[PDB]
Amino acid sequence: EFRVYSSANNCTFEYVSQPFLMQGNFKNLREFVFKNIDGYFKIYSKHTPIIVREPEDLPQGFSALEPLVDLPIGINITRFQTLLALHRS
Amino acid sequence: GTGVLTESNKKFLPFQQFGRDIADTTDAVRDPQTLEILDITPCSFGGVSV
Ligand SMILES: *[C@@H]1O[C@H](CO)[C@@H](O)[C@H](O)[C@H]1NC(C)=O
Ligand SMILES: *[C@@H]1O[C@H](CO)[C@@H](O)[C@H](O)[C@H]1NC(C)=O
Ligand SMILES: *[C@@H]1O[C@H](CO)[C@@H](O)[C@H](O)[C@H]1NC(C)=O
Repeated sequence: EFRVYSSANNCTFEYVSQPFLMQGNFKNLREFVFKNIDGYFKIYSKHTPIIVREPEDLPQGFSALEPLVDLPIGINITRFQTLLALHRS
Repeated sequence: GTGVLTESNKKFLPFQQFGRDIADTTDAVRDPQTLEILDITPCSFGGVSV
Protein backbone atom coordinates (compact mmCIF):
# COMPACT_ATOMS: atom_id res chain seq x y z
CA GLU A 1 0.00 0.00 0.00
CA PHE A 2 1.03 3.61 -0.64
CA ARG A 3 0.00 6.67 1.37
CA VAL A 4 2.62 9.34 0.53
CA TYR A 5 1.07 10.06 -2.88
CA SER A 6 -2.22 9.86 -4.76
CA SER A 7 -1.24 10.75 -8.33
CA ALA A 8 1.80 11.35 -10.54
CA ASN A 9 2.81 12.92 -13.86
CA ASN A 10 5.42 12.61 -16.61
CA CYS A 11 8.89 11.94 -15.23
CA THR A 12 12.19 10.16 -15.89
CA PHE A 13 13.49 6.58 -15.82
CA GLU A 14 12.84 4.32 -12.82
CA TYR A 15 15.25 1.69 -11.50
CA VAL A 16 14.26 -1.35 -9.43
CA SER A 17 16.06 -3.90 -7.28
CA GLN A 18 14.88 -7.43 -6.55
CA PRO A 19 16.25 -7.71 -3.00
CA PHE A 20 16.02 -4.88 -0.46
CA LEU A 21 18.07 -2.39 1.54
CA MET A 22 16.91 -4.30 4.60
CA GLN A 23 17.60 -12.83 20.84
CA GLY A 24 16.96 -9.83 18.60
CA ASN A 25 18.30 -6.89 20.63
CA PHE A 26 21.41 -6.56 18.43
CA LYS A 27 20.96 -3.23 16.65
CA ASN A 28 21.92 -2.46 13.06
CA LEU A 29 23.48 0.50 11.24
CA ARG A 30 22.21 1.76 7.87
CA GLU A 31 24.47 4.60 6.70
CA PHE A 32 23.66 6.56 3.55
CA VAL A 33 25.22 9.48 1.67
CA PHE A 34 23.27 11.46 -0.95
CA LYS A 35 25.72 13.50 -3.02
CA ASN A 36 24.78 15.51 -6.12
CA ILE A 37 27.76 16.38 -8.32
CA ASP A 38 28.07 17.07 -12.08
CA GLY A 39 24.42 16.08 -12.55
CA TYR A 40 24.85 12.47 -11.44
CA PHE A 41 22.97 11.84 -8.18
CA LYS A 42 25.23 9.38 -6.37
CA ILE A 43 24.10 7.29 -3.39
CA TYR A 44 26.34 5.34 -1.01
CA SER A 45 25.36 2.71 1.54
CA LYS A 46 26.83 0.22 4.01
CA HIS A 47 25.24 -2.05 6.63
CA THR A 48 26.87 -3.49 9.76
CA PRO A 49 25.42 -5.05 12.93
CA ILE A 50 26.29 -3.01 16.02
CA ILE A 51 26.01 -3.84 19.71
CA VAL A 52 23.04 -2.30 21.52
CA ARG A 53 24.27 0.66 23.58
CA GLU A 54 22.62 2.62 26.37
CA PRO A 55 22.66 6.14 24.82
CA GLU A 56 21.95 4.75 21.31
CA ASP A 57 24.56 6.96 19.64
CA LEU A 58 26.97 6.50 16.76
CA PRO A 59 29.35 3.60 17.47
CA GLN A 60 33.04 4.33 18.00
CA GLY A 61 34.28 2.70 14.82
CA PHE A 62 35.17 3.10 11.16
CA SER A 63 33.33 1.62 8.18
CA ALA A 64 33.77 2.53 4.52
CA LEU A 65 30.77 3.28 2.31
CA GLU A 66 30.32 1.60 -1.07
CA PRO A 67 28.28 2.94 -4.01
CA LEU A 68 25.17 1.01 -5.00
CA VAL A 69 23.19 3.18 -7.46
CA ASP A 70 23.73 6.22 -9.68
CA LEU A 71 21.01 8.38 -11.23
CA PRO A 72 21.62 11.16 -13.82
CA ILE A 73 18.54 13.03 -12.58
CA GLY A 74 18.32 16.30 -10.68
CA ILE A 75 18.16 20.04 -11.36
CA ASN A 76 17.66 21.74 -7.97
CA ILE A 77 17.82 19.43 -4.95
CA THR A 78 18.46 21.94 -2.15
CA ARG A 79 15.72 20.48 0.08
CA PHE A 80 14.68 17.06 1.37
CA GLN A 81 12.64 15.30 4.05
CA THR A 82 12.25 11.79 5.45
CA LEU A 83 9.47 9.19 5.50
CA LEU A 84 8.60 6.69 8.23
CA ALA A 85 6.13 3.81 8.50
CA LEU A 86 4.22 3.29 11.75
CA HIS A 87 2.77 -0.09 12.71
CA ARG A 88 -1.01 0.26 13.02
CA SER A 89 -1.95 -2.13 15.83
CA GLY B 1 49.03 -1.16 -24.55
CA THR B 2 51.20 -4.26 -24.22
CA GLY B 3 51.65 -6.72 -21.37
CA VAL B 4 51.14 -10.27 -20.12
CA LEU B 5 47.60 -10.91 -18.85
CA THR B 6 47.36 -13.52 -16.09
CA GLU B 7 44.77 -14.47 -13.48
CA SER B 8 45.37 -12.20 -10.48
CA ASN B 9 44.08 -12.83 -6.95
CA LYS B 10 43.14 -9.18 -6.34
CA LYS B 11 39.81 -9.06 -4.47
CA PHE B 12 38.10 -6.49 -6.68
CA LEU B 13 34.88 -4.97 -5.40
CA PRO B 14 31.75 -5.32 -7.56
CA PHE B 15 31.45 -1.60 -8.39
CA GLN B 16 35.18 -1.39 -9.19
CA GLN B 17 36.41 -1.94 -12.75
CA PHE B 18 40.06 -0.82 -13.00
CA GLY B 19 43.14 -0.75 -10.80
CA ARG B 20 45.78 1.97 -10.85
CA ASP B 21 49.17 2.43 -9.18
CA ILE B 22 51.34 5.15 -7.61
CA ALA B 23 52.03 6.67 -11.04
CA ASP B 24 48.36 6.28 -12.10
CA THR B 25 49.38 3.27 -14.21
CA THR B 26 46.74 0.60 -14.77
CA ASP B 27 47.88 -2.63 -13.10
CA ALA B 28 44.66 -4.69 -13.20
CA VAL B 29 41.53 -4.67 -15.34
CA ARG B 30 38.18 -6.48 -15.22
CA ASP B 31 37.17 -8.44 -18.30
CA PRO B 32 33.99 -6.90 -19.77
CA GLN B 33 32.50 -10.21 -20.93
CA THR B 34 33.34 -12.55 -18.04
CA LEU B 35 33.66 -11.60 -14.37
CA GLU B 36 37.43 -12.07 -14.15
CA ILE B 37 40.25 -9.92 -12.78
CA LEU B 38 43.41 -9.89 -14.90
CA ASP B 39 46.69 -8.02 -14.42
CA ILE B 40 48.72 -5.89 -16.83
CA THR B 41 52.46 -6.52 -16.49
CA PRO B 42 55.09 -6.19 -19.25
CA CYS B 43 56.67 -9.42 -20.44
CA SER B 44 60.40 -8.64 -20.33
CA PHE B 45 62.72 -5.68 -20.84
CA GLY B 46 66.10 -4.42 -19.73
CA GLY B 47 69.24 -2.60 -20.70
CA VAL B 48 71.90 -3.95 -23.05
CA SER B 49 75.61 -3.47 -22.36
CA VAL B 50 78.42 -4.39 -24.76
C1 LIG C 1 6.91 16.79 -17.71
O1 LIG C 1 7.58 17.33 -18.86
C2 LIG C 1 7.73 18.75 -18.83
C3 LIG C 1 8.33 19.16 -20.15
O2 LIG C 1 8.42 20.57 -20.28
C4 LIG C 1 8.60 19.15 -17.63
O3 LIG C 1 8.71 20.57 -17.59
C5 LIG C 1 7.99 18.64 -16.34
O4 LIG C 1 8.86 18.89 -15.25
C6 LIG C 1 7.71 17.14 -16.44
N1 LIG C 1 7.13 16.60 -15.21
C7 LIG C 1 5.93 16.88 -14.64
C8 LIG C 1 5.03 17.87 -15.34
O5 LIG C 1 5.58 16.34 -13.60
C1 LIG D 1 17.39 26.50 -6.76
O1 LIG D 1 16.51 27.09 -5.79
C2 LIG D 1 17.08 28.20 -5.09
C3 LIG D 1 16.07 28.63 -4.05
O2 LIG D 1 14.78 28.10 -4.34
C4 LIG D 1 17.44 29.31 -6.07
O3 LIG D 1 18.08 30.37 -5.37
C5 LIG D 1 18.36 28.78 -7.16
O4 LIG D 1 18.58 29.78 -8.15
C6 LIG D 1 17.75 27.54 -7.82
N1 LIG D 1 18.66 26.99 -8.81
C7 LIG D 1 18.26 26.55 -10.01
C8 LIG D 1 19.33 26.01 -10.91
O5 LIG D 1 17.08 26.59 -10.35
C1 LIG E 1 27.95 -13.16 -24.71
O1 LIG E 1 27.00 -13.07 -25.77
C2 LIG E 1 26.77 -14.31 -26.46
C3 LIG E 1 25.83 -14.01 -27.60
O2 LIG E 1 25.11 -15.17 -27.99
C4 LIG E 1 26.23 -15.35 -25.48
O3 LIG E 1 26.08 -16.59 -26.16
C5 LIG E 1 27.16 -15.51 -24.29
O4 LIG E 1 26.58 -16.37 -23.33
C6 LIG E 1 27.45 -14.15 -23.65
N1 LIG E 1 28.40 -14.28 -22.56
C7 LIG E 1 28.32 -13.57 -21.43
C8 LIG E 1 29.39 -13.84 -20.41
O5 LIG E 1 27.43 -12.75 -21.24
